[PDB]
Amino acid sequence: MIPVLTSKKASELPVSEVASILQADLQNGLNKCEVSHRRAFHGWNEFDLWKKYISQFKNPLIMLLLASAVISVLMHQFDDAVSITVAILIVVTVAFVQEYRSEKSVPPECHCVREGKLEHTLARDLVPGDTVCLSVGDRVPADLRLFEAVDLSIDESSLTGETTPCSKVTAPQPADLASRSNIAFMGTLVRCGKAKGVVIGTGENSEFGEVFKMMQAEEAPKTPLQKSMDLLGKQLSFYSFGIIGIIMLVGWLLGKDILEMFTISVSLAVAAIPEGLPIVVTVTLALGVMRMVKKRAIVKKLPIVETLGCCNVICSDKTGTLTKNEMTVTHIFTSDGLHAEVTGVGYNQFGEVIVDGDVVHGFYNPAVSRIVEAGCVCNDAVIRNNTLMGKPTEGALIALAMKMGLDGLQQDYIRKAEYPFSSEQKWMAVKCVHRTQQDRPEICFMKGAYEQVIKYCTTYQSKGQTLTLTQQQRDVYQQEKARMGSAGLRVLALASGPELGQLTFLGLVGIIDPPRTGVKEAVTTLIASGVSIKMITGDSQETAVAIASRLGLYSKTSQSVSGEEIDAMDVQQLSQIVPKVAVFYRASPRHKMKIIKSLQKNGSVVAMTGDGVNDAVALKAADIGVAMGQTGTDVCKEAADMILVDDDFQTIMSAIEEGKGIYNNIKNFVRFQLSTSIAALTLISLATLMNFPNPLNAMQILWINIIMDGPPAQSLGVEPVDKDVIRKPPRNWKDSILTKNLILKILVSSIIIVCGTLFVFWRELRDNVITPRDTTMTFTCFVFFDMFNALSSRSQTKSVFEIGLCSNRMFCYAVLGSIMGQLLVIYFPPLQKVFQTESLSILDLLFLLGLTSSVCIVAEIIKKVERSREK
Ligand code: BEF
Ligand SMILES: [Mg+2]
Repeated sequence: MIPVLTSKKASELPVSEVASILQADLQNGLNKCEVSHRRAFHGWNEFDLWKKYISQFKNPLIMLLLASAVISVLMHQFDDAVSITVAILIVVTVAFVQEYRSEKSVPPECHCVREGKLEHTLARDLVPGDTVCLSVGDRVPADLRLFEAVDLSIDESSLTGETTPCSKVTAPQPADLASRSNIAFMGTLVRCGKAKGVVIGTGENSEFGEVFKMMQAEEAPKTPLQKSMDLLGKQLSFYSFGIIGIIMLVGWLLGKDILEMFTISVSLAVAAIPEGLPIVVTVTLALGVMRMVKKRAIVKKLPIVETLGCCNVICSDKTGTLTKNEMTVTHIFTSDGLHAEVTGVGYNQFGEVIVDGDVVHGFYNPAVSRIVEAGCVCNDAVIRNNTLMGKPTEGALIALAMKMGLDGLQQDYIRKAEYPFSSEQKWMAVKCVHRTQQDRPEICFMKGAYEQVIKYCTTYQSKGQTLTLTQQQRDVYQQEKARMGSAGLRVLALASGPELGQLTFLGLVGIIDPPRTGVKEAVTTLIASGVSIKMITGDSQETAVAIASRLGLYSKTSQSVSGEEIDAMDVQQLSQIVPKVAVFYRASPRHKMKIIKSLQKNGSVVAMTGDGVNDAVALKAADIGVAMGQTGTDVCKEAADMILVDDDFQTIMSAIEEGKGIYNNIKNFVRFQLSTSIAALTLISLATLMNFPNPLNAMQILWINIIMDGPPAQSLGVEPVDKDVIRKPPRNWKDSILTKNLILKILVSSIIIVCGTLFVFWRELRDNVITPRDTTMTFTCFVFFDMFNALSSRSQTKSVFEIGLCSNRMFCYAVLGSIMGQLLVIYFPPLQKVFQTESLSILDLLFLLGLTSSVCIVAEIIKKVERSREK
C-alpha cells in the first residue's frame, strides 16, 4: 500500500527515495489501472437542518409556553391552546432563522504526465505518485515534490503571505512552510518558467488540507448580542418561574380553587413571556442584513450585523487585504536627477505619472519616457484583463508604461539576443532593433539590481546628451538607492546602450506592494473611532514594518513580534505582550489563531479581515470573520461571517455604524416590550390576589403582544439613529442590556399601566363578574396604554417633540394599523363574538385616551428631569 508522505517528510528525503515510496515513474507517468485503484482508495483531489429546528424547543421559555398549551388543552379552552401553539411555532421559526447560517455562496486545469505527457487531465483526477508539470501562470494542483525545476519561483501570497516569489530547488533540504523549498504546495501560482514534480499529497493531506482540518476543529465564538439575549432569556425565565410559583403558593394558602389556579397560571405564563421580542429582533437583524447587502457587504448570519458595533480590536492580513498584492512602480528617479511620483495601484492604466507637480503623458518628458521605454521593452510578463502572467516586477513596469501611454512600445522592438534572468546574475539584458528602420544600430536595454547595472554602465545621460560616469554621480545614485530602500521600495536600475559595457544609465524605479486605495484613510478613521487595529501576517519584518509605517500603525518606538516569539512565549506573557504590540510578522496560521485567542482572553471582541488560506483558522477563531469578496480564497470565504464585495474598508465603518444603530433600537424596543409584559403579569397577579376574576386570557395577551404591540416594536426597531449614538466608542460586551435607568423606566411604565388598567377593570366590574363591557374596556385600555408607551419609548433621552411625531412614517403607519385593529375588535360583530366584547361609545374612547396618555406624560416628565439633571 502506497502511503501519502507529509510535506516535511517529502522535503527531507531525496528525489529517488520519494519516488520509491510513492512508486512513481519520473518520465513515463502512471498506468491507468494504478490511477484508478489509487483514486478508488484515496479519493478525488477535493475537500468539503431538522436538528437545528428541533433544538429551539430546548429553550426554557418555549418549555413554559408548551406547558401552558398542554394545560390549556387539558381543559376545554381550544382558542387559548391554538393561539399558544401558533405563538410557539412562530417564535421557534424566527429563532431558527436567526441561528441559521447561510451557505448559498472550473477545476484547476493541470497538465500532468499520465501516459506519454500531453494529458490535459483535471485537478480532481490526481492521485499520489503522479507526475505533474508546471508552467507560467499555472496554479499548483496538489503538493508535488519538485524533482526537476529550472529557474522556478512560486507566489505563495495566498498560502503563506510571502510577497516575494519563493525560489525552488530540487536538492533535498538538510532540515517551516517556507523553508521547504523542495515542495510546491497546492493553490500557489507559478511565476517562473518550468517545473515537474511527484504529487506527494492529494486531498486532506495537502497544506490546504491541514489548514482546513485546523479550521474545522475550531469553533466560532458566540456573538456578544447572542450572549446578551441568552442572559436576558435566562433572567426572564427565572423571573417568570419565581413569580408563577409565588402566586400559586400564596393563592393556595388563601384557599383558591386548584382548577382556577391552573387556568390562571396559563395566563400568567403566557403574559410573563414576551413573545414578540424574538420576532422583532429577528426582523430588525434581517433588515440590517438587507441594508448591508445594499452597502456592498454580504453577511452570512443575522447576529453578525450588530457584532461589529461592539468590536474593540480589528486585525488584518497584510498581503492581499491591506495591500493590493500587486507590485507598483511608486517612485521614479532619473539619472539626471529628476524626481517623479507615480499614482495608481496594481496592474492597470488608472493613475498618472507626476513630475514636479505636473502630470506627464507620452513623450512630454524625454528622460522619464526613455526610462519607461527601457523598462517596458525588456519584459516577459504580459497583462490581460488586469491579470498578470509573468514576473511581478515586470508586470509593474508594464503597468507604469500603460500609465505613461507608452504601452505600444513593446511592439516597435523585436528581440535578437536575450539574456535570461538568473539568481546569481541579478540582471536582465535584451537587444532589440526598431521595427520601422532596420538600418538603425542594435540597441540593448538592461534592468536589474543597481550594483550590477552600474557595474556594466560606463556613461550616463543628462539633458538629452550622454556624459561619462564619475564617482560623484555613483555616490548620488547610491544615496538615492539607500533612500528608496529605507522607504520599503524595491529598487531596479534601468539602462540602455549599444552593447554590454557601454550602456547609458537611465535611472531608477521604486517598486512596492502598495496599500489598497482608500485603506489609509479608512484605517485612520477606524483608529480615531476607538478601534485598535493590529496587523498579523506571515511576511518578513521589513515589508510588514514598511506597510505598517505607511498606514500609520507603526512608529519609531513601536514594537513588532515574530511568530516564533509567540510560540516560545507562555500564555500569560503572551497575554501581556499582545495588546502592546501592533505588527506581527512571520505568523503561521496556528500563530494567528493563538494571537486572536489571546486577544479574546483579555475580553476584547476581535475582528479579522483576511483573504488567504492561512487566515481561515484565524477568521473562525475571531468573533467577526471578514474576507475579501474578490481576492479571497474559497476556504477563507468559507470561514468568514461577512465578505466585503468590493474589497473596501469603508464598508467596515458602515457596518460598525449599522451595528451601533441596531443595538440602540434593540434597547429601545426591549424596554418597551418588557414594560408591557411586566404590566400584564402584574395586572393578572393583582387581580387574582384580591379575588377579582382574571382580566386577560391567553388569547387576549397573545393578541396584545403580537398583533397590537408587534408592528409598533418593528417600527421602533427601524427608528433613525442619532449621530451621537454612532459617534460613541465601542461598548464593553460584558455590559447587560437592562441598565438601571432602563429598569427604572420599565418599572414606572409597568406601574402606571397596571394602575390605569386595574382602575378600569374594577370600575366596570359590576358584581364581581366579568361583563362584555368590562372586557372591552380593559382590552382597549391596555392596548391604548401600549400604544402610548410605544410612542414614549422611541428614545430614552430625546423627547418625542424634539424627535417629532411624524419623523418615523413606519411608526405612524403601524400605530394607525393597530388603532384600526382595536376599533375592529371593539366594533366588528365577528370579532366581538370571538373576543366577547361590545360596542363602545365615543365618550368611553375619549376617557380611555385621556387615562392612557398619563404614561406618556410621565415618561416625558422623567426624560425632562433627567435632561435637566445631566446639565
Ligand atoms: F496574506 Be497575509 F499576509 F497572511
Ligand atoms: Mg493574504
